Order: sequence, then structure tokens, then C-alpha cells
Amino acid sequence: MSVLPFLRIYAPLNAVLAAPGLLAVAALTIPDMSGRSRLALAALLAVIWGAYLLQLAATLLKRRAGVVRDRTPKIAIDVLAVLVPLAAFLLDGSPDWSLYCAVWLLKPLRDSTFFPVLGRVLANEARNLIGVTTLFGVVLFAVALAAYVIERDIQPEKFGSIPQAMWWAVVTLSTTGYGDTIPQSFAGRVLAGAVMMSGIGIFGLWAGILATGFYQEVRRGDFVRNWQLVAAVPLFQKLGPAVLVEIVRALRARTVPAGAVICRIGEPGDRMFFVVEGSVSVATPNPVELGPGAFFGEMALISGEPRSATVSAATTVSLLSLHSADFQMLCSSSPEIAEIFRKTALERRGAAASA
Amino acid sequence: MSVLPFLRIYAPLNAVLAAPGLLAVAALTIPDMSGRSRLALAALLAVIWGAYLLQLAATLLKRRAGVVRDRTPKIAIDVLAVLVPLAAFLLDGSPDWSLYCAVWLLKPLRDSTFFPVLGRVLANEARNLIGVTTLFGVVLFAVALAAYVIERDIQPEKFGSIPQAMWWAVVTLSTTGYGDTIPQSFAGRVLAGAVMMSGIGIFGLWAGILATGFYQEVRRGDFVRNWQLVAAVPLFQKLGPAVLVEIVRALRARTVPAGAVICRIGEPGDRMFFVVEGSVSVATPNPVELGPGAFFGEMALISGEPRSATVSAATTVSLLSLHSADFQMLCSSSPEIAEIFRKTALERRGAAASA
Amino acid sequence: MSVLPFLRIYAPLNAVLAAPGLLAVAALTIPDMSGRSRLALAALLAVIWGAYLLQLAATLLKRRAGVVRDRTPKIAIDVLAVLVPLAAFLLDGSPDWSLYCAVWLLKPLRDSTFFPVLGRVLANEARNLIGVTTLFGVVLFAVALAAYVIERDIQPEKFGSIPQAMWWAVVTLSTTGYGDTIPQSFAGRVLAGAVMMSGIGIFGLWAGILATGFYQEVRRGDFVRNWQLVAAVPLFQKLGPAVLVEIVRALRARTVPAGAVICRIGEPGDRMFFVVEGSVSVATPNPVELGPGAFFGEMALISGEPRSATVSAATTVSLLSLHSADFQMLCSSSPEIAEIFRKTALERRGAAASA
Amino acid sequence: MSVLPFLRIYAPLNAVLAAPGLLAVAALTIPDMSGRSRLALAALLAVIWGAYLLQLAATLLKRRAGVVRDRTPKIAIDVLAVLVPLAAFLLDGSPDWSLYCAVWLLKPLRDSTFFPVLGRVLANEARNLIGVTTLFGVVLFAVALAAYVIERDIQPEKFGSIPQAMWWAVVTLSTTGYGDTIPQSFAGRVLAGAVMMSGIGIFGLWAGILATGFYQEVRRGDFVRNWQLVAAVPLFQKLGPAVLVEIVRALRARTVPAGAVICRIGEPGDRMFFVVEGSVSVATPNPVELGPGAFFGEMALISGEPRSATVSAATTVSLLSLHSADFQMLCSSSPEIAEIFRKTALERRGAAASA
Ligand SMILES: [K+]
Ligand SMILES: [K+]
Repeated sequence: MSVLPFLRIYAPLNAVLAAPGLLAVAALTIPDMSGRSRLALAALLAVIWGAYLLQLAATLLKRRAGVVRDRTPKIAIDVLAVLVPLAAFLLDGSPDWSLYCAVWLLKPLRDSTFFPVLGRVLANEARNLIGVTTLFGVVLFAVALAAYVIERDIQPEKFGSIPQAMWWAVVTLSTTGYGDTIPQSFAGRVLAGAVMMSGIGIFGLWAGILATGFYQEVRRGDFVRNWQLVAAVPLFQKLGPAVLVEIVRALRARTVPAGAVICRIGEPGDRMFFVVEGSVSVATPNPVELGPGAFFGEMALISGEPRSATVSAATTVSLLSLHSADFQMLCSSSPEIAEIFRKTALERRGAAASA
Repeated sequence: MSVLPFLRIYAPLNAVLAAPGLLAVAALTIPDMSGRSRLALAALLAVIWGAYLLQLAATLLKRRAGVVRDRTPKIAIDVLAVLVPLAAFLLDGSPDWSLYCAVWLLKPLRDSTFFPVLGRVLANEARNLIGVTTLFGVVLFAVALAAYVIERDIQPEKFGSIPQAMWWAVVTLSTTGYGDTIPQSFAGRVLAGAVMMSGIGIFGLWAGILATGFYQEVRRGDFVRNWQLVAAVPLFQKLGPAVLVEIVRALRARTVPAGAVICRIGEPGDRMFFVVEGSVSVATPNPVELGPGAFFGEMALISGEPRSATVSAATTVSLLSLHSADFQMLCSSSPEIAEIFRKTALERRGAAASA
Repeated sequence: MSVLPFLRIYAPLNAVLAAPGLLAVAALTIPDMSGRSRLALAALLAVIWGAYLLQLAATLLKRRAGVVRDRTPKIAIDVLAVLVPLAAFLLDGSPDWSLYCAVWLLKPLRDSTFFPVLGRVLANEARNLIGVTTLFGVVLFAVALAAYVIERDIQPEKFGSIPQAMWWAVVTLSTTGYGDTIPQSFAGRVLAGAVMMSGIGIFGLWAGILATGFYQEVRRGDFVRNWQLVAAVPLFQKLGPAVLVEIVRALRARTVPAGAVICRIGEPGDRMFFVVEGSVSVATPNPVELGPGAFFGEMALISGEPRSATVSAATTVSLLSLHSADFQMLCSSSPEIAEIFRKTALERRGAAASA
Repeated sequence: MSVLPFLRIYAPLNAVLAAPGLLAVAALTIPDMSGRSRLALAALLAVIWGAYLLQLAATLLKRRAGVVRDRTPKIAIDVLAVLVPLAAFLLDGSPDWSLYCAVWLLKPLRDSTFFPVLGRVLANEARNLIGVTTLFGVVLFAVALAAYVIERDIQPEKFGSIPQAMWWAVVTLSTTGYGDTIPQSFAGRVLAGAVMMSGIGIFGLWAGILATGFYQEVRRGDFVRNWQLVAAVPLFQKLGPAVLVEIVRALRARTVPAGAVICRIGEPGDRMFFVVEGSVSVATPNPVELGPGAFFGEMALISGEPRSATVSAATTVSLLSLHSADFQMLCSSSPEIAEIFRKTALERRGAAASA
């Protein structure tokens, strides 16, 4: 709610071309199809192949900035990004070679930051997952066994064995309800009463495991990326020690591209930003274009008014952002600091229009 | 649990009439129907049309308070609120013109505050949603592919292609269980074991994304709307800086309409209010009707007793509200403040009955 | 994890007898049944009727403690607890009179504390629920309409009208998957991709609304019930103002009945209690039976050892409870207080065995 | 995200062998099977039987450390781990004796720490569960009754009685959608609209009950296990009282086995550890092998740089772990402490390479 994400966060064409590349698959998978577009898109693989392959060798030029780097991740596919189709092209003479379009699916995951964020936490909380994962199997076979006891007599064809019911079990436990084969008696139908009660409590916990410290990590993502852009602010020599932990939880940074709008005039002033790198277009008669290491919005927030400028992205700017309360927190947190933002709230009343 | 919401929060008839207006649709959609009520409700569209249209031009009189306003949102439908049926009335000569009753559905969303609250946060956290949204597709086709490997032999008619299984996949992944076409073999049925395990963990996270900072926003909704009604209280010059952030998280304001009841006598005193605008009916022999900028409940809370008055809404009052703990927090937070609420807790023992 | 709930929390037989009373229904609902037990349980209604009716008049003796009371809730059924079957007995001469066994279902909800806890919060957060409830209908008909566009041609019998699909919609949206009538084409099947994506995000929020401040209320239930039993402790004149809010969030009270065990000896000391009313059986050679207003466990927690006594419920005791960290919080929170619990941790080393 | 779990957390073979032991079952459960492997795995039960039985008597040697112990839990199966198959072997002469392979399922739960963690909290919050569990049945039969009212006429065969619909009810309420027997009329289909609305709100709460204080318990698991390994650190005489509660919430300990890697060099420094027992392989020209009671990472964190050593597990080490913010919290929390970690951040610049 307090951030302006722009400049094509899904930027790199390396990620873009996996998407059309795999829709290339399906038309090959279908009878009653003409050969015309059949191979037209076979080329498109050769394009994306050739294209990533065109990108490839420039990546293999890893002499740029070659001081200390750990590029096993960023390379682990790019190797396979071209080889796996290649040997697939020959040894799989039949059209099924395209079945090695299981390969580009990681290419989005190449530059999927937020995916290392995923795997990072599993190596802390999987302890829980295992004991639950067992417990899933505990509650599975403990209960999945229960049905073989009963309908083996009159449902051999469906419940004539154990795993036939373990099938029904997880479908019965995992919120699913397929609806192929269901009992007929009372006591077997009695059993289900605790099952949905269970599985929704189980994944009531188990799925809860993920978001639990995942949120910690992403709420931690809002700090680890953002204990940076701190000393750049010339004013933050005076902030207290615990002051930042209270603050930086909320603070997120994003980039805005040149030409875009930052805060349009007259729309309700709901947030203030800290510039640390780039430049702006503060729409005034004398444009107060502030470069790396500035801010604005106190004009609107201390007053609680609309915007005093159609501030717009003159350049590519590394932005921060902040709503009132957490700045009211700052105005509360220090008399020494609100003095200047009082002055700024008078300086930029005159300085916005003047030079 | 600590708020009295009254005065028709679903107030404006602009929102009310979208509801009956669209039930007007369905009777047209049905064979074996008489023409009698068929067109009777066609008029009702003309009513709601004419009615919003009656409202419309008065809205187009936007010279009232025409100083600085951003009414592209509040107008974006009202334009289309009447034009889309209109051209639909002619060009779609067949009865299907009513299919442009997809239009009024936004009219509730016109004055749906809490909907800008919705869209506000998506422009901070969609970063997550995308990488997850991809990851959904990652886990989709990574796994959805897996079934074409197998039952193409003996289920051409169901699993004779890729997307036929991507269909089954999301139904298999998204907690659904339709139950049209399901495998027959072991290994394909083996695969499902991790699927519900996945999809409930995925949306275990992904759906968790929404409520995560949505709650922040609505818990922030309880401040941004309520850093107002602060200086109106004549006592809040002395409150400490961080004191408010601890408090205003809990504080919610709502309005009560005239004539209604506020706290009935003898029912258990569980909360105290801060009046800031309006007037009351404090049921005493001498009614202590306190106007803008007052409070009551300390009589009951410091004692932990029932109510001392059938306090009732004499007028339309802008109310706040507060339970004990967060007022016990206040009584704890300052000796300078509990002195007066001690006095008030003796003044209103005599002043409630006296003048 | 830090509480000992005992003494039959499902105590009152008023609640107990609704359970067997309604199983009395079903045997009447079934052909091929003998009249023998058919009416045997008809009497059991007359028993529970007669029994609650036996209880009833003693309740109508509401002169006990008749000073200030609000018993419209506790009486609202007891009136109907006997009248509704009664007039049902005659006017519904056919056996269907028992269909007014919809009545006792509230009798558990008579003395269901935690049910007023339920309804309390809905009158603060239903504001959200409505705008979501609308939004549910927004997203309902916005999308439910989408299918009538398509398969009306070749599925008149299933998708020949609007509400036929609104049916499929919520089943398609609400995580359900019945599996009666499903499309056949591509684009209609394309549509579902955002639906489960939606409904799990919708109730990802909407169901999240309940637990959100419900947890606040139950976490508030742990205070509002427990700002009591505070001044009874003779030591809590010295606790700091904000000290309690940090503490009482964790503190829960429950009752234990006479004869039961409180903490068995030698089992791992994981918690300490504050007695405020009742008496105990501290299993020592000289039983240190401490009455209203005492505690124990510091012997085990400061040492981190097993229990020093099979402390057991001599009488019906109003207990509190507390784990280490929040007592380590206390030992941290004040040097003035750990002095005595140091002394107590030496006094009860000698006093436990001695007198 | 801040922990290195290693050394086979699923260590004990007592737990390992329940897994293969129960797959031994299913082949017996299947017609058209040869007797060859039929009894080959019957032996494997005798192995696991004999094996746990081999383990058994050594466990019955409970004279080791026989001072004060509560081993009713750890023994409650080991007794039955061998007896239940045994009497099953004879009295159940038919092959169905293996149906007492319901027995080993608890053997993983023998040494399933995190399972006592499970049951611990249910004896605090089941109060809620009951009133909800009733409320489930309230909302069950309140609504489950509703359908018998209607389709008894034209669906005797499906809805000719009460429990036939209670079946459909929970399937209709518990997110399931089996799809065997569904109504045909309007008003009965009207009813479902509030049902999924209900059941997802019910388990929206009820399943929420588990994770609620379960997370408290596991977030408490991160303290109760970790108020230990505190005084071992020679520096923690000076930490403030409330300082730890702020910290130890985040701190988790795990073990790493000998030979493994701890932090590889050049990978991004994202965390620092506190050693308290064991030894390491700090990869330097002069290995700075620090034993029980040490730490490292401040070299990387105060600088925000990669690792200065391929620190690797020379021995089995009891580790702690910590990311920056919570150490930045420490560097913030005390000037007296950052002095030494400044010195250490200069000492280990020279001491890492030197002796
Ligand atoms: K389902
Ligand atoms: K189904």
C-alpha cells in the first residue's frame, strides 16, 4: 500500500521467452493438425534456443567483474538451456524430442529473485515439515487402513485392498472430493466426520508452516535489502539505535523509470518518499529537482492536504516510501528531527515555487 | 468487538438499486415465460436507468465545492451508467441487449470504500504475486506435463494431449475435485500425493499474501482515519509521543444515528467511548447531555460494574470506542491522566444525577 | 500449552441432554421400523422436556439475587424450550411434530460462553464482511454471467440460463467441485484458471476476517477475565504500570476440581502457577498446603529441574498458570521482585519438607 | 532461514524401520500374487520385530541413569511393539494377523519430539475446540435438517431421511464436493449459498485455532530449548534483563555433524553463529579453530561482505545462528557490546590469517 513498483519488474527477455516458447509445445501434441504451423514453431524453439544461445556465450564471457563470484546458480541452466534440446534433437528422432521442453521452465527461475527467498527458509523449518510429513502418513495409514476393514466384502472392485483406500483417503483428507468410489454403509461413512476435521486442521497447521516465517523472511526482506540506503541519507547520524528497527520493517524501496509520474498533484497526499539516487520532475514554476538523497511529502502530511506538485520521474530513481503514522512515529520519536521537517515544511512552501 | 456501527453503512440508494436491477435480468433468460412481467421489469431498468439518470445530471453539476477534486473515479461509471444500456437498446435489437446489465455491477463499487483499500495494496505486494503466479505456472506445467507421459495409450479420449491434463491439474491442485476424468494406473495416482500437498501449501502462501498486509492496511485503516478526532479532545496536549501508536491501533470510530441507544443501563459495562461530535441522551433524572468532545464509561470500568445510564443517541454522533485494557493501558500509561479520570469518576457520580 | 483445564467444562446437564435428545429424532425418520423403540424415545423427549421443564420453574424463581440482571438471553429459549414442542404436539397430529426438535439446538448455546464472544466481534468487522459480501456477489455475477455467453447453444439442458451457472460458479469458486455439469469447450474452460485463483484469495481474505480480531478477542479474553485475580495477590502493589499488559496476555486462569493432580512429582518442571482461591495437596512429609493467594514452581524453574512435589488438587481451586520465559520476563523485569523469589526459592527448599 | 539443520534429524533406526515394515503389508492384501515374496516380507516383520525386539531388552535395562525418570511414554509401545504381533501370530491363524501392523505406526511417534509439542497445547485451547465442535454440530443439524424438508417427495432414494443429508451436509460444508447425490430444485440449491460461506468461515476459525498458539508454542520452542546455551557464553553477564526476550525469539540452535561445511567462503555473508560446544575448521592459512563458546560472522556483517573463511564442521558442534538485523539489534542495543565486536572485527582480520 505504500510503494510505487515500476520499471518492468518482469524485465529480462531471458524470462519473457520461456512463456511463448512452451506454448510452442502443445500444437505438436494434437492429431488432425496441419504441418504448416507444426514446424513454424519448431523454429521458434530454435529462435529461443538460438536467442538464449546468442545470449549464452556473452554470459560465458565471465571475465567481467571476475574477482569473487558464485555463479553456479546463474549458469546451472544456461549450460542445459541449449544442450538438452540439442541431444534431444537427434537421439529422439520422433517428434517427442519436444518433450524436453521441460527445460526452459527453470529459465524464469534463473532470475527469479524471490525463489532463493523460497528455498532459504525450508532449511530452517523443514524439521517441522518432516514430523508433520510423517504425521500426515501417520494419520494417513492409521485411518486409510480403517476402510479395508469393512467394504472388502461388497466392494472388492473398489475397496478390495489397502492402497485403493489410501487413494480415497487423501482425496477424502485433502479437501478434494473427486467422487469416483464412495462407501455405502453407516460406520464407514461415520469415519469421515473426523477426516475433514483432521485434514483441514493438519494443513491448518502444515500449510501454515510456510507463511509463518516466510512472512518473517519477506518482512525481513524489507530490512536486509534496506539497511542499505541508510547512511546515504545525510541526516541519519542522529537516529537512535532502536529507532531503525521500529521503522525499517515498514520501509520498502523500489525503482521508478524515467518519464513516469511519482505523485500527481491534487490527488490525496497519503505518503512521503525518501530519494537516495536519481532525479525527479517536481512540477512547479521553478522545478525543485532534487537529486540523490532527498525527500518530499511532509508538506502534505503535516497539513493532511493534497499534493503540492505533480512530482514525476525525470530519471530512473531508487525510491523509498513511507506513510504518515510511521512518519508521525518519527515526528513523535524525536523533537530534534521534527524541527527540521518543520523548517522544511516552511522552506518548501517558498522553495517549491521559488528557486 | 469494541464498536457500535449504525446509521445504514449500506446507505446510498445508488448502491441499493443495483441489487434489484440485476435480478431483473434472469426472468428474460428463461423459456416458457409470459410476456407480462417480462417487460414489467424491463421498465425497472428504465427506472434505475432513469433514477441514476435522474441522479446523474445533479452529479454533473460539479460546481459545488469545485476547488480541487479528483472525480475520475466517482464519474467513470455514471457516464457509462446510462450510455451502455442506451446504445445497447438499439443496436442489440434482440432481447440480448439486457446482457449489458454487466454495467451496474460497478455502481456498488462506486461508493464502495474498502475497494480502494483493496487495490491500494496490490501495487506493493504484486511483486510477490507475480513470482508466485509464475511459480504457479512453474508447478503447473512441470507437473501437468507429467500425466501426458503415461495414459496417452489407454486414455487418448481424456489424456490424449497436454492441456487436457493441465485442466485436471489445477482441478487436482486447486483443492477442487470435479470428478470427470481420473487415471487408472498406479504411478499416475502416485503423483497426486505431492499435489494437494503442494497446492494447499502454495495457496497456503499465495492466498496468505492478501491478508498479510491487507490486515496491515485495515489495521492501518484504524489509524489513518483516526489520527483525526485527536486534537478535538481538549485533553490530548499532554499525551506522550509514542503513547498514541500504542493506542490508536485499537481505536475505531463509527457513527450512530439519532434516537438509537448507545449503552443501555444495567447491561455489563464492557467499554467506554470518546464523543467528539454530536449529542447524547444520558438517561438520568437530570440528563447529562454532553456534546462534541466528551466521554463516558470510566464510571463502570474503574469499578467493573454495569452501566450507570441508558446512554442513547439523541443526535447523529461521531463516536469513538475503547475497552478497558487499552484504557487500563492509559490509566497505567500516566499518573497525570488517571488523576482527572479519578475525579471524573467522582464528579459523574454526583453530576450524573445532579445537573 | 500452559493451562490445566479440569472440572467438566461441559458441565451443565442442560447442555448435556440436547445431545441424546436429538438422536431421538432420526429413528422416527425411517421406514421399515418397529413401533417399539419408536415411541420409547418419544418419551425421552418428554423426559428432556419434563427435565428442562423440571429445571424451568426453578429458573422462573428469579427472585434469587434479584437486584440488577439482564436475563433475556438466558431465558429466551427456556420459554420456548417447552412451549414449541407442546403446541407442536397437538396441531401437528402427524408424527412430523418432532420436526420441532430444531429447538433444543440453542440449549447448548444457552450456556455457551464463547458464543457471546462470537457475536461480539461481528458488530465491529461486518463493515468489511458486507463490502466483501457484495464483492463476493460482484465477482459472482461478473463471472457467473460469463458462461451463459457460450454453452447455451450445445448445453441448453445444463447451461440454458443464468442461475444454472451461478450454481456452477460458487461450486467452481468455493473450492468445491461437485462434478455434475462441466463445460466442453476451450474458452469456457480457460475461464476457471482465475476462479480458484480468486475464491481462495477471496476467502483467503474473507475467512481471514474472522480469525483476525477474533484472536484479538480471545487474546483479549485472556485479559478481560484476568485483570481480575490481580489485587488478590498481596505482592502486586509494586508491579509497574505497563508491566501487566506485557504479562497478562499470556496468563490464563482455569479451575481444577478437588482430588485431582496439579503437578506430579518428577515429571519435567515446565510451568509455575499462582493460586488465588482454594487449597492444594503439596506432596511433602509436612504438606505445605497453601490456600488462597499463593504460587509454586520457582523451585523448579530457577533451577530448571523436575518437580519437588506431587502437588494435587485438595479442593476446587481457581488457578492461574505461567511458563518460564514470561516469569523469566518477570525475573528480568524487576530486581525488587526476584529478591523474594530467590528467598522463596530457599524458603521452600526447607519449608517444603519442614512445616 | 537462519539455521543449518544437519546430522540426520530423522536419525534413529527405530523410526526408520516402521516405514519399510508397513509396505510389507500391502502385497499380502492382493489376489493373483505368488507365495514367493508373500512370505519373504513376512520375515521382514520378523526382522523388524526381532530388531526392535533386539533393541528391546537393552531398553528394559533401565538401570542406566536410574535416578529420576518418567519412561511410561518411551516404553508404552515397546511393550506392545512385540506382543501385539505375537498373540496376533497365533490367535489369528488366517493371514489377517498382519492387520496388527497398525502397531508400528506409533514407533515413529515414539521418538517424535514435536508430537508432545502437539498434544501439549490441546489441553489449553480445546475449550475453544469444544464450543466450536458443538457449534459445528449446531450448524450441522440446524442446516442438515433443512434438506429433509424438501426432496423427500421426489428423492426418497437419496434424501429420504435425515442422516442421508447430514452426509451431504458435511460434504457440502467441508469444502469437499463428492458429487454422488445433489438436489434438483431451486430453494434447496438456494441453501448452499451460505454453506460454503459458513464452513470456510468455521474452519476459517477452527483450523485457525491450531496454528494460533501452536505457533506460540513453536515460537516458544525457540526459547524453552534456548534459554539454555546462554550462561555458557562468557559475555552474557552484562546483557540487560529484557534484552534476551527481544533476541531469543529469533535464535534457534541446531547441531551440525563432523566433516560438514558451516559457511563456505565467498558465498554471501548473510548470518553469524554462536558456537557453544564442539570445534570447527575455519579455513585459513593458520586455522583459527575455536572450540566451545565462540562465534563468527561479524567480520562479514559489519562490512556486509562475503565470507572470510570456508568455516566447516570439524566435529559435531552445537550451533546457534543469527542474521544481521537481530545482531544489528544487538549492536544497537548496547554501546558496551559493540566495542568488543568492533575489536573482534579487527582482531579476526589479523587473527584469521595469523595464529
Ligand atoms: K473440493
Ligand atoms: K466431485
